[PDB]
Amino acid sequence: MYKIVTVKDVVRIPPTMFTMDPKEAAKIILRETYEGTYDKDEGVILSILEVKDIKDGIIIPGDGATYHEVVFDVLVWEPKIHEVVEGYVADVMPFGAFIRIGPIDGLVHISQLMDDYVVYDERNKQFVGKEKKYLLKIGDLVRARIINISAKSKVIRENRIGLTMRQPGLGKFEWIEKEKKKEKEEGKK
Amino acid sequence: IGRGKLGEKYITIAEAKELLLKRREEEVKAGIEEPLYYEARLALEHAERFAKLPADKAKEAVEELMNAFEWMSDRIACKIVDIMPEDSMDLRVIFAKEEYQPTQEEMKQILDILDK
Amino acid sequence: FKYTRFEKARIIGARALQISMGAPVLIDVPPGITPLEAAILEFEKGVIPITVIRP
Repeated sequence: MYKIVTVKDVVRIPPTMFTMDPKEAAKIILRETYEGTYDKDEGVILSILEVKDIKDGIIIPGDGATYHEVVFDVLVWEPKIHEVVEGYVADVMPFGAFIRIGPIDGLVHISQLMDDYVVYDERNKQFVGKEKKYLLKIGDLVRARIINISAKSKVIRENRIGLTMRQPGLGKFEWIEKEKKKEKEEGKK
Repeated sequence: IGRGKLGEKYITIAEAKELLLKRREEEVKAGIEEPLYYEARLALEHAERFAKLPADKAKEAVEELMNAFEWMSDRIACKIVDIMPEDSMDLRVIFAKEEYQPTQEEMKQILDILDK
Repeated sequence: FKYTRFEKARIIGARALQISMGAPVLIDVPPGITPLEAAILEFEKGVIPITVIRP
């Protein structure tokens, strides 16, 4: 889930951008370096916001480009294990369903879709419960729980995320309403 | 001197919305064909799917939720504002994996603060 | 402030290295001048952006 992180960092500013002010040059270098990458501890680097303080450059032998201590805010989205997720199903597959949780997509296994048995109907390439007569189709809006996060590399595409859907308080909003109706009925009896 | 973390704070979906639209307008004025990269625009689509509360009023809601209770953290208020719970079941699910479970009266108070 | 030999050499070398990677020349130079000669001309004129720090 989205958050703002203030990070201190050293920026290698090449001689070709010596003309512009240090703030914009540091902003650009951080856009090229951090933006669009996955970090193991904070999530997905989405957008560099702004730089507050930039230090004077240090010339080190070998390159001639200036190195500056910088302070900046990065808008980063962090998935957290065992939390709640609001999203829509981007697509479905026989092994699992893809749930849009933000910058990256999550996977809901068919064994975690329903307590009831499910079958992958190929007529519309959609899921359908055996006895509940419920169904999932592309574009449906559902609520699920994140249960597993895996991070291979800094590429956001490769890292995968798996969710759960059977547990109480989750499901399609219509099913949530039906469960609320059942709760009201059992409270009234 | 390498990378280091100086601060950390949690934000709502509406803030990410308005910030990414600021980014979008900056890049569009710059003339970029795709103002935000592909992951960024997927995140923007997700944000605009569930940005129920206007950004400034979202800030006011988070600050009110901070003022009301002390056991909750910033991320708790952020995800509460993102969810927009309507009854005890939604907040029970929200706090189900959280170490703390508030009284249902505080749950009514959370719904009231959401209403205002 | 009087530069030592080594400080002068480091400043001129860094300036020439920067010029060789597209850093604009701070003065006017004759055509055909090598980047090292451009840096030396810059130093002799006195327009030196690089500052040495001492303990």
